[PDB]
Amino acid sequence: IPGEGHNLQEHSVVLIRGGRVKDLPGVRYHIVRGVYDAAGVKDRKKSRSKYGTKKPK
Amino acid sequence: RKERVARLLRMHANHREEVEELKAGDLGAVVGLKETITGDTLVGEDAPRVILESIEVPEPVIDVAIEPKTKADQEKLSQALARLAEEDPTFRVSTHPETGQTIISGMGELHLEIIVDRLKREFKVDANVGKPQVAYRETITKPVDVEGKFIRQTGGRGQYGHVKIKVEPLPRGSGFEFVNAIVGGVIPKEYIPAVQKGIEEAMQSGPLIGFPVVDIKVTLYDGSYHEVDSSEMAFKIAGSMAIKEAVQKGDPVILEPIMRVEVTTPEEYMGDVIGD
Amino acid sequence: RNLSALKRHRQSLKRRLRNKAKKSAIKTLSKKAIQLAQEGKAEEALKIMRKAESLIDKAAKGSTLHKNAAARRKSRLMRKVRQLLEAAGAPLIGGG
Amino acid sequence: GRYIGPVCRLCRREGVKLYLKGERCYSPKCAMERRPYPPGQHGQKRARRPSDYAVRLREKQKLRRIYGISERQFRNLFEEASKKKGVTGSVFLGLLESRLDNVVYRLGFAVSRRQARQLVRHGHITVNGRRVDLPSYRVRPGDEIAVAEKSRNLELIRQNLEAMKGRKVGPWLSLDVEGMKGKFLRLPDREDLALPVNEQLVIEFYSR
Amino acid sequence: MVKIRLARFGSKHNPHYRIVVTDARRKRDGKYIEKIGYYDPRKTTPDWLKVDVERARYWLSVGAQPTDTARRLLRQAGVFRQ
RNA sequence: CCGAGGGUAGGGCCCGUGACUGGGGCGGUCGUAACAAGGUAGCUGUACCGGAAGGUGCGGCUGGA
RNA sequence: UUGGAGAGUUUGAUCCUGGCUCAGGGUGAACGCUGGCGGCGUGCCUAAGACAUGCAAGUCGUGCGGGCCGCGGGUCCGUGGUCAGCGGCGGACGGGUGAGUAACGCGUGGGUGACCUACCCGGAAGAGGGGGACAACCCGGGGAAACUCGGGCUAAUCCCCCAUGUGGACCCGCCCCUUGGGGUGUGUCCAAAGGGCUUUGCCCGCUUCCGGAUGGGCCCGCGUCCCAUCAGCUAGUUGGUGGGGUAAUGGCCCACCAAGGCGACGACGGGUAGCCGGUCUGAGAGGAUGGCCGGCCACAGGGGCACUGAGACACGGGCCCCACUCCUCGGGAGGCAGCAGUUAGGAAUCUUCCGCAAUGGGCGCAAGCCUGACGGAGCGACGCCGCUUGGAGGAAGAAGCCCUUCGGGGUGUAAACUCCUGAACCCGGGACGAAACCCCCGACGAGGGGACUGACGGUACCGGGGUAAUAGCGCCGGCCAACUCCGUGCCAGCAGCCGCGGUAAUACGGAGGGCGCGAGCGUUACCCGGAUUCACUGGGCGUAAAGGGCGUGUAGGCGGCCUGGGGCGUCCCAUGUGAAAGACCACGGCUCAACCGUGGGGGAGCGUGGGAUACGCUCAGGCUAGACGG
Ligand code: SF4
Ligand SMILES: [Mg+2]
Ligand SMILES: [Mg+2]
Ligand SMILES: [Mg+2]
Ligand SMILES: [Mg+2]
Ligand SMILES: [Mg+2]
Ligand SMILES: [Mg+2]
Ligand SMILES: [Mg+2]
Ligand SMILES: [Mg+2]
Ligand SMILES: [Mg+2]
Ligand SMILES: [Mg+2]
Ligand SMILES: [Mg+2]
Ligand SMILES: [Mg+2]
Ligand SMILES: [Mg+2]
Ligand SMILES: [Mg+2]
Ligand SMILES: [Mg+2]
Ligand SMILES: [Mg+2]
Ligand SMILES: [Mg+2]
Ligand SMILES: [Mg+2]
Ligand SMILES: [Mg+2]
Ligand SMILES: [Mg+2]
Ligand SMILES: [Mg+2]
Ligand SMILES: [Mg+2]
Ligand SMILES: [Mg+2]
Ligand SMILES: [Mg+2]
Ligand SMILES: [Mg+2]
Ligand SMILES: [Mg+2]
Ligand SMILES: [Mg+2]
Ligand SMILES: [Mg+2]
Ligand SMILES: [Mg+2]
Ligand SMILES: [Mg+2]
Ligand SMILES: [Mg+2]
Ligand SMILES: [Mg+2]
Ligand SMILES: [Mg+2]
Ligand SMILES: [Mg+2]
Ligand SMILES: [Mg+2]
Ligand SMILES: [Mg+2]
Ligand SMILES: [Mg+2]
Ligand SMILES: [Mg+2]
Ligand SMILES: [Mg+2]
Ligand SMILES: [Mg+2]
Ligand SMILES: [Mg+2]
Ligand SMILES: [Mg+2]
Ligand SMILES: [Mg+2]
Ligand SMILES: [Mg+2]
Ligand SMILES: [Mg+2]
Ligand SMILES: [Mg+2]
Ligand SMILES: [Mg+2]
Ligand SMILES: [Mg+2]
Ligand SMILES: [Mg+2]
Ligand SMILES: [Mg+2]
Ligand SMILES: [Mg+2]
Ligand SMILES: [Mg+2]
Ligand SMILES: [Mg+2]
Ligand SMILES: [Mg+2]
Ligand SMILES: [Mg+2]
Ligand SMILES: [Mg+2]
Ligand SMILES: [Mg+2]
Ligand SMILES: [Mg+2]
Ligand SMILES: [Mg+2]
Ligand SMILES: [Mg+2]
Ligand SMILES: [Mg+2]
Ligand SMILES: [Mg+2]
Ligand SMILES: [Mg+2]
Ligand SMILES: [Mg+2]
Ligand SMILES: [Mg+2]
Ligand SMILES: [Mg+2]
Ligand SMILES: [Mg+2]
Ligand SMILES: [Mg+2]
Ligand SMILES: [Mg+2]
Ligand SMILES: [Mg+2]
Ligand SMILES: [Mg+2]
Ligand SMILES: [Mg+2]
Ligand SMILES: [Mg+2]
Ligand SMILES: [Mg+2]
Ligand SMILES: [Mg+2]
Ligand SMILES: [Mg+2]
Ligand SMILES: [Mg+2]
Ligand SMILES: [Mg+2]
Ligand SMILES: [Mg+2]
Ligand SMILES: [Mg+2]
Ligand SMILES: [Mg+2]
Ligand SMILES: [Mg+2]
Ligand SMILES: [Mg+2]
Ligand SMILES: [Mg+2]
Ligand SMILES: [Mg+2]
Ligand SMILES: [Mg+2]
Ligand SMILES: [Mg+2]
Ligand SMILES: [Mg+2]
Ligand SMILES: [Mg+2]
Ligand SMILES: [Mg+2]
Ligand SMILES: [Mg+2]
Ligand SMILES: [Mg+2]
Ligand SMILES: [Mg+2]
Ligand SMILES: [Mg+2]
Ligand SMILES: [Mg+2]
Ligand SMILES: [Mg+2]
Ligand SMILES: [Mg+2]
Ligand SMILES: [Mg+2]
Ligand SMILES: [Mg+2]
Ligand SMILES: [Mg+2]
Ligand SMILES: [Mg+2]
Repeated sequence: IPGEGHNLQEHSVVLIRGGRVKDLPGVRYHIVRGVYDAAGVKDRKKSRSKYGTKKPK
Repeated sequence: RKERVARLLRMHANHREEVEELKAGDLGAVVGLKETITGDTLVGEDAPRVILESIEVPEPVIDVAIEPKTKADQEKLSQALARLAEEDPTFRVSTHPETGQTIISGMGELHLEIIVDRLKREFKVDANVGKPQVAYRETITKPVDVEGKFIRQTGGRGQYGHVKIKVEPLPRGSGFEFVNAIVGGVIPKEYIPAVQKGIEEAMQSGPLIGFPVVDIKVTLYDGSYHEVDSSEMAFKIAGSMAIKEAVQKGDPVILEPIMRVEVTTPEEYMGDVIGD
Repeated sequence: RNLSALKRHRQSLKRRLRNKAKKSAIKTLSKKAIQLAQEGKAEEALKIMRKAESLIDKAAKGSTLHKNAAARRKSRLMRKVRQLLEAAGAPLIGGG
Repeated sequence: GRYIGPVCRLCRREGVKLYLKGERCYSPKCAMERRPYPPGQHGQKRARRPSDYAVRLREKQKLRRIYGISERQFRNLFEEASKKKGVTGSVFLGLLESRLDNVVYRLGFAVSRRQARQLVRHGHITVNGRRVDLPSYRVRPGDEIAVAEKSRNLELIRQNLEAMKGRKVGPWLSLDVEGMKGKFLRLPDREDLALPVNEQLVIEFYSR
Repeated sequence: MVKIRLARFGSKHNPHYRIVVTDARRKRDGKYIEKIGYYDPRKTTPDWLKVDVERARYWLSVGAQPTDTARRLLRQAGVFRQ
């Protein structure tokens, strides 16, 4: 689960793309933010795409 | 997401009825919708993407006044609650206007003992809490009628608002109501979005214990002005003097929070429980 | 719940009926001829296979036999009646 | 579509004057004449030695920027030159010179190629009589780049014509002034122009 | 039977048929026997009809049949004018 | 006569799973086998032995003296 | 001779080996943030799971007899509507899908003396007589339905018998021919149908034959994925003689007899897949792939069967079994892998739209009728191509924000302002796509003449009028283009690989600035690329991974010098085939382009014919330098 803070928990419906984390062995997939019960990240301005965050005003 | 309303249906006591349309104010069943769950806002393709107020009321009832203590290690507690307020949407980290400080709202004595347990022992933060949790509201029992003047035709630099509203008790649990029946134009078109804000901040501090006032109706029906000395921040201070005063008028009542409670106990202590 | 497809079907019951019928007599008669050549019985055999020959092409007139089939049907009927008669000749009347 | 936005900054990034603006270009109010150094917080900073990559990068950028064209059409053109018979570096330059919004420029009907586009697009220009409003038209030799005669009555076209009485156009062009029309006689030769583009480099770049 | 027909090619809003000989029962733009002319019925060019009249006479002689609006074009550039 | 398939009985291959058990990979306790003649040169096939590395026998190799 | 870039990472350092990782192109995509216009394509990749409703094959009153409504009136008769019925042609095409299939299924080239082909085009011959059945309709039972049943009446282009025999079909013989090919002879066998108009005649039908044309069946060489930790397989098995079956060959089927047939050149078995034209990648060789369009196969809920027929073992025909689900207690109905559409499953895939104007198909003399083929419209940045968010001018240079040595430096001509154009909208007009079928003169032919018909669509486009009119996403340690402050302090986090973070972080978060792309930008998944890292082009084995412990020899591979024959390999020329689309090059069409038309150029590879003879092959003769022997 990528980024700072997350809203995920037991029974969260979730979407996953592949791609592993080097240091976290066994972990071979990534949770895609802003989809299903995965939140995007609040207060994220740069790279919003990679973090499922909508644009500010 | 776009969606394609195929057929449109009505339901009778014995048969289904296809209809070619559903006019506003009415209702019926629409075939064809795919990813549209209940409690959603369907607009037309070329229409204001507004979202109707479906699925509502949060809503917290216990406030513990956490002071950031000392003093420049402040903004790290504000970076703790922030991630917290994304991990848990219920609670509000509201700020008090007069006293200026931050306030952790919640859903029970316990909701703050699991947060401000982790808030100290799962970050760090030099900060501390009292506190009670006094979370009452205020409302009115009878309707009354005052004036919202701001007669400062001086300085030449702004300062004039005059306001007249009928404030009546609403059904409890209902919250706010604002009907805008200005007639003639005796208050200009650009003094409405800031006489409403002139009211909506006046209810923020109450007349007995000083707590948010809900369950009211504010009918704006009259008021004068001075085109030269009338400022937008003169009807915004006008409606604060009428609302914080008309609520003092017609019987202001502390409403108070109440919990439905499911207590599980062995059959032996029942009476010991109940009678307590 | 439709069609004059069924009209095509009723039309096939009568059609198969006449073919079956025709095709039956053919076999019956042909076998009968060949049976008579197996004893011979010179005159009788041909007499039959003559009537048999007839029923063969006549069936092939309609949608019952191919001409080649009627051709085979005729071929062997003759080859068998004849070869059979080679045991005791007297091949009168006519089909040789 | 086409870039839009701050364009002094292009040239001063490019270390070289391009004629992207119009009148100001020749004036000493050009920012390049004043700040011949890369835009942004690190402009006057003792630059670090380019990489062969940087080198071929920048050469490509300037060459496209010069014509104010999409990275995709530029590349599109370039691959076609490579397919086409004979020298690729030249045929490229030739092919992107044959583009209607640019022809209108050499012929001086307008100041910048930027300004030019808008003319062609609005219908103010034509080719061989019939009106043509696409900045991409392959101007094929033998052609009549007239003004839309029904939009000759205008303050800007005359004006740029006013300023084009006797400058010698391209060796491949025949600006009959007054009559508001030129002719694309033959597609340019290599030496037939000297912009600051080392064309051999744009080639080596796209061959990575 | 075998036929002389208009196989459509070209784009949408660009009819460019191919007057062609095929078996009655192919898909219209399906595999024919022989091509014997074109026909841009929109006439966006000089030669919008081209019938190899030599071949158009052969197929007719062996037995081919033609679309009623194929002779419209076979006749127009005359195949029958003795 | 054959015949969809049903039934009966016996086999072959595959998959998943199983109390329990064997090692295998990744992140304190005992010794110190290897790396310098590594403090008994090292390795080796095999054999027997030993908490563990390992030791010992027989023969081999030098990538050792 | 239009064609070929590499980098980071093992060490203290080096060289080599070697794996990993990355920049590229591509997609029936999909996910994030963002999203204005148009063109052309294109869109259930998963459950060939289940499907409500509407539609998707019908047509001929110029084949025939009938039942109501009418219409000129003398319950009569003629007509034309109309529902069926009998009869004919179609329904085997067209559309869908890739489950099954490693196969003569497909590709490519051939064989058929082993055969078929409705309608369409030639050529030859004919239509003489006679009889007969069934529906329809009238009548008589059951069902809460499908509907059926017994009796009688009856028309025909329905049915059958006699006849004529151009001709054809079979047996035996004979001549030619050589797998059952053509001709002849004697015996036997077999044709048929009428309707219509303007009526000594034209027209649309039928009949037997031969030929064509087109579409097929069957057969053969050669090519087609993985596992040998699948090594042996086979009893209709392999051949035979006879017969049955077919349009036809054949163990295709049956009886008998013979003991075969296949297999390391991979049988048998297991996995997996519809094949090709092509498509994507690549310097090529090669690798990967088969969506859409075209070509062939295969399947129509799962199965089996045959009827009818030119043709099917028949998607929207029939029968039987099964599974599921529907209509009331006997019995019934269903089959979207047609067009839409529902549902389920899924990361994901559309309108229950318009039209038969065009093109094509079926029937019909025609008028015409049916056509979810098709022609178009709708939705989706799915993809490609076209465009827009403005253009010239404007300060040694506002404000705000960022940095700073506190002088400044930057955003930045950028903006505000100055004029100029003028996407959207507003008014007007407004299409080609459609000349044939049909009527007339000629002759129902040639040719001439005229009329009706447009869904898209009052849309494109043209004319006038006319508003400054969306910008977003990725990245800025190195590969790799783009650098500073602040916050944080091995936390929080980044991450493709090296790795960054433990208080001064160009690597984490934000800001400014920069780089890069722009109605898109990133990400995931997969293919080829880089990978000369399966090496034919184009690698290797002393010590890096890698010489079998060592012999003997089977198959296989390879093999000296000279001369003759052959011409199999090899080389050359001619010729056929190598469909269309694509690719390529030129020219053109839609304002360009995408897209789209016409033209050109062909290869490989196979068939046929000719030639060459060096090398390889093969046969014959010779040698002695290899080898063996005394
Ligand atoms: S040259 Fe002068 S005007 Fe032309 S772009 Fe560079 S700075 Fe702007
Ligand atoms: Mg939850
Ligand atoms: Mg949920
Ligand atoms: Mg019998
Ligand atoms: Mg027949
Ligand atoms: Mg039959
Ligand atoms: Mg036979
Ligand atoms: Mg104008
Ligand atoms: Mg390249
Ligand atoms: Mg059985
Ligand atoms: Mg069984
Ligand atoms: Mg059973
Ligand atoms: Mg087991
Ligand atoms: Mg030791
Ligand atoms: Mg030791
Ligand atoms: Mg030792
Ligand atoms: Mg040692
Ligand atoms: Mg030992
Ligand atoms: Mg022990
Ligand atoms: Mg011991
Ligand atoms: Mg020893
Ligand atoms: Mg070693
Ligand atoms: Mg490279
Ligand atoms: Mg390293
Ligand atoms: Mg090492
Ligand atoms: Mg190191
Ligand atoms: Mg390497
Ligand atoms: Mg890059
Ligand atoms: Mg490359
Ligand atoms: Mg499918
Ligand atoms: Mg696929
Ligand atoms: Mg249905
Ligand atoms: Mg009828
Ligand atoms: Mg399949
Ligand atoms: Mg297999
Ligand atoms: Mg084969
Ligand atoms: Mg073959
Ligand atoms: Mg038929
Ligand atoms: Mg007779
Ligand atoms: Mg046999
Ligand atoms: Mg036989
Ligand atoms: Mg068999
Ligand atoms: Mg047998
Ligand atoms: Mg035997
Ligand atoms: Mg399988
Ligand atoms: Mg399959
Ligand atoms: Mg290569
Ligand atoms: Mg296909
Ligand atoms: Mg099946
Ligand atoms: Mg199904
Ligand atoms: Mg079936
Ligand atoms: Mg079935
Ligand atoms: Mg039929
Ligand atoms: Mg079939
Ligand atoms: Mg069937
Ligand atoms: Mg169906
Ligand atoms: Mg059918
Ligand atoms: Mg469907
Ligand atoms: Mg659907
Ligand atoms: Mg779902
Ligand atoms: Mg569609
Ligand atoms: Mg039509
Ligand atoms: Mg038609
Ligand atoms: Mg339709
Ligand atoms: Mg688009
Ligand atoms: Mg999208
Ligand atoms: Mg200055
Ligand atoms: Mg400044
Ligand atoms: Mg300053
Ligand atoms: Mg400007
Ligand atoms: Mg028209
Ligand atoms: Mg006449
Ligand atoms: Mg109009
Ligand atoms: Mg259109
Ligand atoms: Mg205009
Ligand atoms: Mg502006
Ligand atoms: Mg980038
Ligand atoms: Mg760099
Ligand atoms: Mg922290
Ligand atoms: Mg980042
Ligand atoms: Mg440090
Ligand atoms: Mg720092
Ligand atoms: Mg980075
Ligand atoms: Mg940073
Ligand atoms: Mg574009
Ligand atoms: Mg790869
Ligand atoms: Mg390779
Ligand atoms: Mg390797
Ligand atoms: Mg590898
Ligand atoms: Mg090699
Ligand atoms: Mg190697
Ligand atoms: Mg090994
Ligand atoms: Mg080794
Ligand atoms: Mg050895
Ligand atoms: Mg040998
Ligand atoms: Mg040899
Ligand atoms: Mg030799
Ligand atoms: Mg040869
Ligand atoms: Mg071709
Ligand atoms: Mg052109
Ligand atoms: Mg061509
Ligand atoms: Mg010899």
